[PDB]
Amino acid sequence: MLRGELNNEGVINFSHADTYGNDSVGAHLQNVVYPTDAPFNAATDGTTDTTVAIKSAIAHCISKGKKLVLNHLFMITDTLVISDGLHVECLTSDSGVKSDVPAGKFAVKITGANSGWFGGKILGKNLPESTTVRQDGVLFDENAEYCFITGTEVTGFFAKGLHTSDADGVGYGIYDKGYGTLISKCYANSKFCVALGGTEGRVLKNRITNNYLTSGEAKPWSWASNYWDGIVSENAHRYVIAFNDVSACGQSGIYFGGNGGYSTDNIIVNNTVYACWNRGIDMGLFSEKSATNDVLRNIIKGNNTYNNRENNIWLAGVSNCSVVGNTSWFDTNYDVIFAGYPGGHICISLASGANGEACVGNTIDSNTCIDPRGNAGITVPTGATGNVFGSGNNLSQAGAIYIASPDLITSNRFELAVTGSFTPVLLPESGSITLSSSSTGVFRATGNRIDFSVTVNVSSISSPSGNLNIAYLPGMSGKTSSTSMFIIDYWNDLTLSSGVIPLASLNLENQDQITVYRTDGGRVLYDFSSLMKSTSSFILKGFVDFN
Amino acid sequence: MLRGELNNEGVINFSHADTYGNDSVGAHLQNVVYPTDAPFNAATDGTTDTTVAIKSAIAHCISKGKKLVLNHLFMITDTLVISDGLHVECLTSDSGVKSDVPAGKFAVKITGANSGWFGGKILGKNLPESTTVRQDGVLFDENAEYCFITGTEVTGFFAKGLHTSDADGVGYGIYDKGYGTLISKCYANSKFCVALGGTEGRVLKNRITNNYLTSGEAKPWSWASNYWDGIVSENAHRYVIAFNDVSACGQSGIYFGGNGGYSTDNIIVNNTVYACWNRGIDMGLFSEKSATNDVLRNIIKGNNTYNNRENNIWLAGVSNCSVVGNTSWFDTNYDVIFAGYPGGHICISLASGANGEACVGNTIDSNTCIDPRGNAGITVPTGATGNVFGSGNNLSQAGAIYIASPDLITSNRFELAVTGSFTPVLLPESGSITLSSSSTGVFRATGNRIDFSVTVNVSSISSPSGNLNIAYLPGMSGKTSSTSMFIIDYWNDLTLSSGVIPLASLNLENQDQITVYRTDGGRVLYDFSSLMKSTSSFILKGFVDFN
Amino acid sequence: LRGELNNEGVINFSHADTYGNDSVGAHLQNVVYPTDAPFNAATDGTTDTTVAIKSAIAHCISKGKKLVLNHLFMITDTLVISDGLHVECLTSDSGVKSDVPAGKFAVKITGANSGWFGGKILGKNLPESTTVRQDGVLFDENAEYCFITGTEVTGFFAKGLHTSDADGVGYGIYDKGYGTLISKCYANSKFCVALGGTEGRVLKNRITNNYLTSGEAKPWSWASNYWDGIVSENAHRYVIAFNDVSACGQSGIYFGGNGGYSTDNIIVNNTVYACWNRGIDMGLFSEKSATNDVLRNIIKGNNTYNNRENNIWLAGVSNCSVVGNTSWFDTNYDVIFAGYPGGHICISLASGANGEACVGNTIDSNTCIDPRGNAGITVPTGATGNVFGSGNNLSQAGAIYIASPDLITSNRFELAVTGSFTPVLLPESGSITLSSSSTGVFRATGNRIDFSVTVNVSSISSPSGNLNIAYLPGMSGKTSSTSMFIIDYWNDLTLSSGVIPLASLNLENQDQITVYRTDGGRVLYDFSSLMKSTSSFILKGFVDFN
Ligand SMILES: C[C@@H]1O[C@@H](O)[C@H](O)[C@H](O)[C@H]1O[C@@H]1O[C@H](CO[C@H]2O[C@H](CO)[C@H](O)[C@H](O[C@@H]3O[C@@H](C)[C@H](O[C@@H]4O[C@H](CO[C@H]5O[C@H](CO)[C@H](O)[C@H](O)[C@H]5O)[C@@H](O)[C@H](O)[C@@H]4O)[C@@H](O)[C@H]3O)[C@H]2O)[C@@H](O)[C@H](O)[C@@H]1O
Ligand SMILES: C[C@@H]1O[C@@H](O)[C@H](O)[C@H](O)[C@H]1O[C@@H]1O[C@H](CO[C@H]2O[C@H](CO)[C@H](O)[C@H](O[C@@H]3O[C@@H](C)[C@H](O[C@@H]4O[C@H](CO[C@H]5O[C@H](CO)[C@H](O)[C@H](O)[C@H]5O)[C@@H](O)[C@H](O)[C@@H]4O)[C@@H](O)[C@H]3O)[C@H]2O)[C@@H](O)[C@H](O)[C@@H]1O
Ligand SMILES: C[C@@H]1O[C@@H](O)[C@H](O)[C@H](O)[C@H]1O[C@@H]1O[C@H](CO[C@H]2O[C@H](CO)[C@H](O)[C@H](O[C@@H]3O[C@@H](C)[C@H](O[C@@H]4O[C@H](CO[C@H]5O[C@H](CO)[C@H](O)[C@H](O)[C@H]5O)[C@@H](O)[C@H](O)[C@@H]4O)[C@@H](O)[C@H]3O)[C@H]2O)[C@@H](O)[C@H](O)[C@@H]1O
Repeated sequence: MLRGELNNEGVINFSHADTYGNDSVGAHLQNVVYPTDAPFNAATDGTTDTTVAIKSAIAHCISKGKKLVLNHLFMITDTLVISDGLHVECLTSDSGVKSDVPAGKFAVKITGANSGWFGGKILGKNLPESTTVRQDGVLFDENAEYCFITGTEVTGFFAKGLHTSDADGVGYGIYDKGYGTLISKCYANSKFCVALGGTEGRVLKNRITNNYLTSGEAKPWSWASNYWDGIVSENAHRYVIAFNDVSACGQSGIYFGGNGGYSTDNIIVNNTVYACWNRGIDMGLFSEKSATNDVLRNIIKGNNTYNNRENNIWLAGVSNCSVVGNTSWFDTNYDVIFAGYPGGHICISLASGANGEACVGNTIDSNTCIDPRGNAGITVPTGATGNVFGSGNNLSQAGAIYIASPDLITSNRFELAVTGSFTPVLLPESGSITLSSSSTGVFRATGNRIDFSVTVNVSSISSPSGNLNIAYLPGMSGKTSSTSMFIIDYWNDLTLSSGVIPLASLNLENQDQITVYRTDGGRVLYDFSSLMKSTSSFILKGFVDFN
Repeated sequence: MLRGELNNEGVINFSHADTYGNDSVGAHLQNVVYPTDAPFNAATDGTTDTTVAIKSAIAHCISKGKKLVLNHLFMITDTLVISDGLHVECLTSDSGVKSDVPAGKFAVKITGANSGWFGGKILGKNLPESTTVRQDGVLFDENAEYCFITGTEVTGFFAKGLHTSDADGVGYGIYDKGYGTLISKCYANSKFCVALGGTEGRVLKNRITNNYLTSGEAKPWSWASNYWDGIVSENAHRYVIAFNDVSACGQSGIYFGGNGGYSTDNIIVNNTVYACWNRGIDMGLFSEKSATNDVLRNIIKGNNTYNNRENNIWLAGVSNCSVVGNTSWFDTNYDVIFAGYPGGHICISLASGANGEACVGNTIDSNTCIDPRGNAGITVPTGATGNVFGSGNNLSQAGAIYIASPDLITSNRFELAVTGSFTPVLLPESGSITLSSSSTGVFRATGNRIDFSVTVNVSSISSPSGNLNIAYLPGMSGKTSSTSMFIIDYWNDLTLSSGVIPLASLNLENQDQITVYRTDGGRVLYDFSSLMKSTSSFILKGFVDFN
Repeated sequence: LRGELNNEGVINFSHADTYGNDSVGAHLQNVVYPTDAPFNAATDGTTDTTVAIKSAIAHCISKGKKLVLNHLFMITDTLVISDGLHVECLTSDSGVKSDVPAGKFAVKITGANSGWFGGKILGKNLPESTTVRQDGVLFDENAEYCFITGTEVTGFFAKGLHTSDADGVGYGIYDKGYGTLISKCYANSKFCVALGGTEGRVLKNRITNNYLTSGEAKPWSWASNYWDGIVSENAHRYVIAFNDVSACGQSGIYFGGNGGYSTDNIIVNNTVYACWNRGIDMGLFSEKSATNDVLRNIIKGNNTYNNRENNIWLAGVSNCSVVGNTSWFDTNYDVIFAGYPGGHICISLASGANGEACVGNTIDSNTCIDPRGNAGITVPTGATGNVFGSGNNLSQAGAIYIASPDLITSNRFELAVTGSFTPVLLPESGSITLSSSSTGVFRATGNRIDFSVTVNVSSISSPSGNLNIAYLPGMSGKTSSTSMFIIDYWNDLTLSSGVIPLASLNLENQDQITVYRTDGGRVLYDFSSLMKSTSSFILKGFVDFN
């Protein structure tokens, strides 16, 4: 009669296990599955284990192609596997899971095509002081394709002391090994907040920090800490990391290596990155370079990076990477939050890799560096080649660009100018000339042109005769030149007839020398060394355009 | 039996106030709450005040941890407060609230952690001509944390005439004083469409206009207008504002101050900003600079800005800001939409602040400026220091960069070149030498190099003798150089022995003077003044690398 | 009780019946499934459900309700989403499968704030078929701030070109609307996405038609079922950002230019690769007009690589910027394009197809990588007003290539260009002939050209009077603010003691340098008659040009 009909329509004894006809209420209801509904019957107290109920709800929802909505904060003790394009929706910002999952496994694993998680919380025990507790939050595994997590708070996954393998528990908040994984509008806060090891991910609009600063964990930092990087990337390819707020991390805010990883073609744009205990944006080789360990072709653009202890933007042994349009700065809050533990405090730094590998083919342009201590807003190490340092960089409010060696001026391109000095010597064809130490050389590199001023003051001679070159022009050794232009505009105490004047021209066999010579009517003569006394001076000016 | 059971299960007399067992149909339905359900029983006629019913629903959803969904457009007359992580979901794009909330309060105030509003509409009275009505739309308050409003039409909040305090009703569409607020995929149209006073907000992919151009409000614009900025920002920190379509505003498209405001570290990228009655993108100090009033370290990058009346991109008294890779332009639609009311029509302008504050340490590179009237693509005022104008800037389809005074070329760095002229004079060690007005000087500054050419045509003399200097080199007063090179490639009517040639070298004491001298065999002599007749001429050429 | 359970939607539940607000029935009427009464859509995925789904659509619009598609539903005519309706797919497997015929779309979206979340919109997917022609999702001219998000749109093809849109075109998603949002989608069809509206936003999509793995026979031709990832004509104020665009049968992202007036678009932070034409492609194929041009587009921060016929390509465009992009190749190029070589240039400027010049474009701060050592950037004859910035890094590719030395003064190369010329001498009377050993070198940096000239006479014919060296590349018809030349070497000239050669730019003919000499406290312009058949000198200096 009526009671029988109501049961037939899931109006009473409503279970998701039952078949109802499509015009029934029971059927309409079976489109949305709560784990509290029958036959899953999840607890709602948040203390009793719900792992079994939720796994069944998952598996049902996959089987019948229905939607899963988690309507409480549910305690679990084993990994939940979100697969087969199943979407876990959280009813509110307080729903999700709380994880007593054991070390060695994740709270949640997302895999398959187009699976993911909306909203809520995925919470670990949050005991960073504990010497036993080791957990991991969310994994997108190697099979994840266009999977996602959006709007979710993933916190409290720590693991004190470094793992030896993944089986130990690592302390990942979110670890992505998938293809095309979207992580957006999430809050992630764990030993390693977000770890990237996949391809074509998008990490957009997230808040990322493990708040080392306020943690209470004794300084100094060391490998035993429960507070590492905001983002840590190894074998990460073609990620975009945009619009994130990354601060106060135990190590670096956004890191790519370079340490058993081959990380290439990532784009890091329009992020704020600050107050980190290591580097802000950190691209670096710590393992030695190989076909399977490198950092290449990454674009760092339009970010605002400041007060990061050991440099805001740090490139070590990386190649073909671009740092364009970023504002990198410090203020006296640096001295407060890092009191006792002073860092390098550099806006933008290039350095060799751990095993000596050069920065090659990197492009640094249009950045605004502010360093009120006057540290060099950009630093360049010995060994670096093929890098371009554009003139659109503004270091007026920092120290000028610092280069570790003068040979860098011809082995890279400094459009942002570089100035230095050198001690000139003279090379007569025979005999010797010795120069007073009043004698100076100055040089400025601007792109592929170098300007030179050389003041030569002889202190003594010994039987100098024949041709004469000045030496040695910084950068120019083993280099050639398309054009060059030199004059002598002052001299004293030379043995010259009247209407004989000196002439100067780059030595085309050794283009780090300038040959000095003299007129003689309708020709010139290369006898200048015999016209020199122990009291002679001259001053030479000009420039070279090198190749 | 059956009646008593269906009542126990929520199948009849369904209410969210009842307790039901978890396998009941009632428990299932209670996961989602419509204010039309018992015990809220909101009116659906769109005309009856529902404030009380909706607030009950909201307090219930907070108490019990359930989803709220507005299923109609709902009249209200007091502020709805969305707190405690509650999300308001609008069932369709027609759902939401219509506000008759009175002056001094908002329609919707959002606060706490992870609270927000999806979809639908939030409509003011939309009476911009009214001299009485005053309303405010959505507020995120000082305790809002990672709250959001996404996908929502917020319109019609107006207030004719300026407010004296917030109590008066201001005419904000959306006003964010929160931390980490998201505003995305909204349409905001109100007197101040969007106001920013918080930290780490994300204003993404919105449509922003109060449609001044078609409003019918009588011109000229004045302080009494009901149409002000699209985005108005005071005390805004670490915002990213990206992908917005911003236009036709009564004042500026996107503005930061500087007028009761300490606005720093914001990123404005990839927006389109056009047809505004003040400026496109506007950063300036209207009130005096202080530790609590300033605009610092903002990034303006990749934007398309056009046909804004009083300039596309405007920087006034601001420091350490950048303007990189923007396309800024005008066409003949300027004079249609602004007929009768010409404004600056500059693509990128720097200015002093209102109280004369200098633009310091700004970076302008890689921008394309198109001005078919030939107005300077970029304008630099007197007082600006530490700024860098890159050579990546393309002003070929506009006027060339205009500087207010020549001394700017050595207090800033113009890689984008600046060319001018000056009248040379001769300073003899003794007597006087007077130049014809045919004598010319020209300088071109490129980065920290200035090239010069001077033509010296003497008109008279008065007992000249001793050394000679040409003066004064533009920009070079009180400056020093690391290298330079000058020659004299033409002379006429001078008192020179056979083989004696003129030499020229920068005065190292006063480095805006070029010392002119000549050869005497194996030394040189500084007696050029006396070698000079009243008909003497020479031409000097060279460059100075200044520090 | 049964009468009340009927009156409260607890029994015979239908969206047609009216219930009061406290009823269960009312609560359920907020969310509409087409499988619910009175629509009763089939669930087998093979029965046609058009009538059922359209009825549901009109209903949800009529009553202001939410429509959720809870299965994959076969259709045979266009579903029209209007009046602010959001279609919401219950899961990633729900949606529609289209056997709609040629000349119409599976789903059409229109009016204000209408859209589609999630699921699939799936075509016949028969790209080998010489009959089947379909189109996927249209936003028409009346779409206003509509959207599709979260959706897989695939399998819409049409072998052979259409004559009109009524033939069926092979579009995946086609946007003709204002302020359209296409995001988090997967689009894979003949033309994966097509753009012809205004102020659209195309964000974080995956876009490809997988030509490389298609098995369609090469070479490519107009008969192919694999064209562009993004095709734009009459496209204004789009942002295209965060997309993975790859392996397309024509270009990854294309604006024209071919019956299209496309302006003020921003293309940023996309990855673009392995396409069979160009990566990012902006050009005029039809002739330039007031309704056919491509203007003021921004290309910025992209990573483009191994695109067969050039990574970034501008042809006859104006006011466009290419800034901070990373453009590169590697040896995989030779693998995926074996038997079909292309240009293999990272960034190239060309004329439009009817000879139109690239005007007023901006190239700066790009990193180009080419192991073949092809020119990172190529500039054609005719280009005017372009600025190539010194922030570009080509150290790992070949240096910038210009087709003609004229370019150095009609554009601004801050990225320096070096070249050479044969000098001649131009004596006031007679003739001096130079050895072929004579050389002329130039480098242009900005609006400065630096020159080295070695002049080596081989024979004379009674020369006299003034002397000019000519012709300085680029300087024909130009003027200069400043110049500086010296002569630092000479042999075998007829010069008295204390007479040296001077040189200065010829101010009447500013591609010439006047050579002359000292004579006490004046100079004399008599140098031609001081030369012999074995005379030599070398001239150096620079011109700043206006
Ligand atoms: C700075 C001054 O400014 C003006 O006054 C003048 O220009 C003046 O000349 C000038 O001084 C010169 O500055 C040079 C040094 O520049 C500074 O910049 C460099 C980088 O270019 C350093 O940052 C330097 O700091 C010191 O050296 C570093 C190495 C120390 O940090 C340690 O780094 C370790 C390596 O780890 C990292 O690298 C790997 C890849 O290999 C991964 O990416 C990692 O993620 C990354 O962290 C790290 O393991 C250790 O724990 C340390 O953090 C740093 O402590 C400090 O000692 C900085 O001062 C100088 O060369 C010249 O001599 C002048 O002094
Ligand atoms: C431009 C031409 O190009 C070629 O032909 C040649 O190079 C030629 O030399 C050249 O001319 C010269 O260029 C200068 C012209 O300057 C133009 O650029 C400046 C800025 O650099 C101005 O835009 C100028 O316009 C005038 O001056 C401004 C100030 C007037 O606007 C008023 O501004 C008030 C303040 O408000 C704003 O500022 C505050 C902060 O202080 C906040 O940010 C606000 O939000 C912001 O709106 C405002 O209250 C008033 O209502 C006005 O809007 C403007 O009306 C106009 O008077 C423009 O011409 C010149 O220096 C030189 O003499 C040659 O003319
Ligand atoms: C490359 C070397 O590098 C260093 O070693 C040295 O510097 C050395 O000098 C150097 O050589 C020089 O390279 C010059 C440039 O050559 C290459 O770059 C150009 C562009 O700058 C070309 O890509 C060139 O390839 C040829 O010419 C093009 C036109 C051919 O492609 C065809 O394009 C047709 C039109 O379609 C396109 O344009 C329209 C707009 O009109 C739309 O945008 C379309 O979407 C777009 O596809 C197309 O229909 C046809 O199917 C073709 O694809 C190409 O086939 C090829 O012939 C490339 O080699 C060089 O000029 C100089 O001679 C030196 O050799």
